[PDB]
Amino acid sequence: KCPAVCTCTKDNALCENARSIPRTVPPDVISLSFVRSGFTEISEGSFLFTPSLQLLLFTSNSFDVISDDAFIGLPHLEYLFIENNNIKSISRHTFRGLKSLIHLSLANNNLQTLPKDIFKGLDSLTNVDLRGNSFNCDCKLKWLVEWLGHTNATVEDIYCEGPPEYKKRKINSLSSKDFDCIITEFAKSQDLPYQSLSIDTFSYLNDEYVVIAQPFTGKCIFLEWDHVEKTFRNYDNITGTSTVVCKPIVIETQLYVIVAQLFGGSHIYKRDSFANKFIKIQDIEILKIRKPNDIETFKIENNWYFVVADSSKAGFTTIYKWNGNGFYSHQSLHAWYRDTDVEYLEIVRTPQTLRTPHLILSSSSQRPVIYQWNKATQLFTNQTDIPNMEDVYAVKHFSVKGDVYICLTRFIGDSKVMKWGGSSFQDIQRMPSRGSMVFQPLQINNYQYAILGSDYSFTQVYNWDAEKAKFVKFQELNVQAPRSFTHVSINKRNFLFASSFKGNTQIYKHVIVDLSA
Amino acid sequence: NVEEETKYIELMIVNDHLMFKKHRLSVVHTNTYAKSVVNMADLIYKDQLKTRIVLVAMETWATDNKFAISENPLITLREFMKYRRDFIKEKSDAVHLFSGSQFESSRSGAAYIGGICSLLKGGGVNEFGKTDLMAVTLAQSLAHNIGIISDKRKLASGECKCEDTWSGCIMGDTGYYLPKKFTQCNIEEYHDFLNSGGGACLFNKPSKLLDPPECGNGFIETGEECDCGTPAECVLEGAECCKKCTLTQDSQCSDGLCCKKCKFQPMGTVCREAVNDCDIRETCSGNSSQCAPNIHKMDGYSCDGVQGICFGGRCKTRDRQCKYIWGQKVTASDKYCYEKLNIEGTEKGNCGKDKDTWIQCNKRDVLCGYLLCTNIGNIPRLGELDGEITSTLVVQQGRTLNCSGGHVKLEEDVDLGYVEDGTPCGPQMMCLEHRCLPVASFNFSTCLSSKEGTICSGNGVCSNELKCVCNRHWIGSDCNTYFPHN
Ligand SMILES: *[C@@H]1O[C@H](CO)[C@@H](O)[C@H](O)[C@H]1NC(C)=O
Ligand SMILES: *[C@@H]1O[C@H](CO)[C@@H](O)[C@H](O)[C@H]1NC(C)=O
Ligand SMILES: *[C@@H]1O[C@H](CO)[C@@H](O)[C@H](O)[C@H]1NC(C)=O
Ligand SMILES: *[C@@H]1O[C@H](CO)[C@@H](O)[C@H](O)[C@H]1NC(C)=O
Ligand SMILES: *[C@@H]1O[C@H](CO)[C@@H](O)[C@H](O)[C@H]1NC(C)=O
Ligand SMILES: *[C@@H]1O[C@H](CO)[C@@H](O)[C@H](O)[C@H]1NC(C)=O
Ligand SMILES: [Ca+2]
Ligand SMILES: [Ca+2]
Ligand SMILES: [Ca+2]
Ligand SMILES: [Ca+2]
Repeated sequence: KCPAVCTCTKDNALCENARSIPRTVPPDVISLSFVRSGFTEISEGSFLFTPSLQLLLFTSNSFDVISDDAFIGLPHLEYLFIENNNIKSISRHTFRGLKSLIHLSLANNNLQTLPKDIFKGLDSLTNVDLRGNSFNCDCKLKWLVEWLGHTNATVEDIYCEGPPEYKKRKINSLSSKDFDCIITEFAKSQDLPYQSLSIDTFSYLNDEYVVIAQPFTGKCIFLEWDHVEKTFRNYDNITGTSTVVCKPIVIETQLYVIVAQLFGGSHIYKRDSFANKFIKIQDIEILKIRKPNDIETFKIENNWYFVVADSSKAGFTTIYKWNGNGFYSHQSLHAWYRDTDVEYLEIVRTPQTLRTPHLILSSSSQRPVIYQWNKATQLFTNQTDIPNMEDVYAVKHFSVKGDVYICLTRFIGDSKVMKWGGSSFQDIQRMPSRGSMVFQPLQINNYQYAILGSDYSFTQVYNWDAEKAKFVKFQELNVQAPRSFTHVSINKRNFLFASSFKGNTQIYKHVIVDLSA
Repeated sequence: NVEEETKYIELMIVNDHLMFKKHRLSVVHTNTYAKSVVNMADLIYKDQLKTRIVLVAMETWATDNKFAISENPLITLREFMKYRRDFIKEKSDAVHLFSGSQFESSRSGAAYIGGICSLLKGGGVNEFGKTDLMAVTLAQSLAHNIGIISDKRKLASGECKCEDTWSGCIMGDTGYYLPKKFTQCNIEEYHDFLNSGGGACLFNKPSKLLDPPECGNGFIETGEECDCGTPAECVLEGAECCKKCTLTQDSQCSDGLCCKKCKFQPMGTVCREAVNDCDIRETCSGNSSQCAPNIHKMDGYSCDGVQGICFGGRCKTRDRQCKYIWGQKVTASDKYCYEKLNIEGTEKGNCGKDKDTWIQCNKRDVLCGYLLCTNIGNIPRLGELDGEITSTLVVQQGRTLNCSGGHVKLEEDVDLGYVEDGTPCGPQMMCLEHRCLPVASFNFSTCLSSKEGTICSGNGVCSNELKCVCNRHWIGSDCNTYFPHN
């Protein structure tokens, strides 16, 4: 009652050059072996009808895949040796179905991979031998490190044969360090029909809205998260010809919106509590403010202020204090200069341990200048320029732990990040950029990125390295012309908006992935 | 037609020491940079104003600043024109300063309005900037020199409009986004400036660039006997003649007003008629394809009858001054207005101010005083009104005449509403410093003459170069020699 392809004594069977697994064995057969059989793959759900086997071994075979639940039907199986073969990948649940397995050897078949928790489901295991395999060491072998540490079973040492950086290194000796299985990416969620310039967001009644300024047709666009089966939808527009910067402001549960244009640009709106219609409140004088290229919103000591950047030499930079009814002129800065950009940053100026509000505005042909706030006179007194950089278009800021750093934008040149010390800014990193109209730091869930755009070549995204303390190249984003990058947070959802001056603007989705699963 | 010709601006740029330092302490870098600025400005003018800007010379001072620079662009303009007059001998239609210092002004630069072809008034000053920004600055300065103005009753009223909403126009305020184009009203202001006789020196085409020659650029340079605008646009004129920037044997001329089908037009054929009483019409010489250098009557000739006297080919009268300052609908007041208003010595009329006091006009100075016009608008065509308007009603034998005037400011020392220098107050008389003086006090030059007490022996007209243009049947520098047949 034994197959002709096998050499079988009373309690043993030895099969060589078998094409298919026989399902019929004598009742008294305990151990069964297959040597150099012509098997393509293991039979799916194989080895039924033969519960009596306490031992199974395979040697010198060729197996492309070992199917799930292949060993089911062997409640008495104890020793299983699969070794000295060539196998690419095996399924995770293959070993499931035997709780009686004690000794298991995968050794010497040159496995480069194992699936996560391949050994789950056998609690009876005593010895396991993985030896003699070339193991490419990555998150799979990270779970394998977890299991090597956590198993009571004795396991002889195995070594990483790859990547070449790690060679002849004990898999038992590896820690969490020098493994990142957690990676982030930006994939575009949505494309929009219109070209964009500036973007900003605000929060009202748990709903998040986003403001886009479309320069050419003069549309200031308000869009909201639709929350039914839609990524984004625009619920409103504000029509102003030659609109440049749209910055919303909310003071005491009341929404105000400032728009800036080339002709009759100075304006300030308000949204009526009913009907959701924006109504113009104030018009600032056309004579004093001409061709503003920027707007920034900042609040200092229980008072909301407002600031505009005047790119014309005739107009002057103007800061606006807000009383109950509306905005009115507070201060003026940088007479007879062309001001490209303005930025508000709170830094610690020594000896003081307090954070003092500062202003950084950039000119066309001039170096950037920094202003120190004076509480007594309600003005900015110290005027200092940051040395050894010229033609800075814009300056942004970010804070990593206690330190505060700034990103300075240059169209053609080296855009560089600088550290704030006790007195002045200190050089950190010089990053060359071709045709960059923006350098944007962004902080999303303890991840500080930097986005450097190009109207010419790919937009270079950078990521912060805590150990290196220097930005590292991260991802490349294609934008026809990027004048801005904005971080938008929905509930448990993260997006970034990228304007395009010469093309359609882009909406990217922020996805965090874990390779360890 | 004077509008259809493509004119040429001979330009000399002077880079001060701060500009020289701003590039690499370097002559080649400053030269290439300035040449690029002129290149972009020339790209603007070629399309827009039908005028080419060619730079015939450049001088940069590496040694030291010659004069004292000011933060005020107007002062820097005056001093720079003092330097050109007292020092530079170079021949050019305009001379502009590129300054590395930053002025404190609403304006990025300053240039004299309608000052082209003038020695004293003939150029401007432009502060430092980027390539395109300084190209715009040079564009608006040369716009001032060429007669273009930013502001007007048409523009303030909205009749004149810059049709680019995203970017401005050259004469407007310049932001980060730089204007590529002139308003049509600026074009028509240029055409009005040309139709008044101004800018005669702009019709000469330079045959020498300061830069190595190039074929197909639109200019004839050493090594090429012909050229046209582009090999593509050459098909309109010059294609039958010019090949590889060289003429075949049967072609005398490539293209021009004096060139018809690769042949010189006969000498004496008129390329350009005279645009006004101050202009002399020019005829083809039979030598060159381009019409002869533009010439007008010498200063001191009468125009518009005895009501005016020519300066730079342009006729200066009081009525033309009223229409120029206050707009075309305005007419000059009758002499009764001036005659009555000069004697009173009020705010409504006067001969001038010394310190905070009105000078009583002398009897013959009546017409040299405060300028009076009849129908006046609320706002001036150019500049801004100082004080308020002036209206005085005068009744003679039941006739009511409203005599109105105003003080219009361009520069602190220059006030419109005073009779312009060189305007005649009477026969053989002219206004200077609001006083009526004889012509002999101006020490005008003269041409050669045989018969004494005559200009070009009465047979010709004396030019602004002091060369006689003879009438029919007369030849010679004095136009004395007669012709073979009467
Ligand atoms: C033995 O291994 C199992 C695996 O799950 C673990 O739960 C148990 O704590 C281990 N016993 C030890 C380490 O004594
Ligand atoms: C806002 O403007 C965009 C651009 O034309 C348009 O597609 C959208 O329908 C507008 N929203 C309105 C009219 O509510
Ligand atoms: C001005 O700059 C100096 C550094 O030179 C600094 O000590 C001071 O705090 C700044 N603020 C002033 C002077 O108001
Ligand atoms: C034009 O050229 C001819 C000879 O080609 C010469 O006789 C004549 O004097 C020239 N005209 C001038 C120099 O005005
Ligand atoms: C006075 O000037 C006004 C300006 O509008 C004009 O309408 C009027 O005809 C003039 N003459 C008078 C009021 O006698
Ligand atoms: C006449 O010529 C002299 C000589 O240069 C000059 O100084 C003067 O200004 C001229 N005009 C006069 C004397 O009115
Ligand atoms: Ca900003
Ligand atoms: Ca000339
Ligand atoms: Ca040529
Ligand atoms: Ca002429």
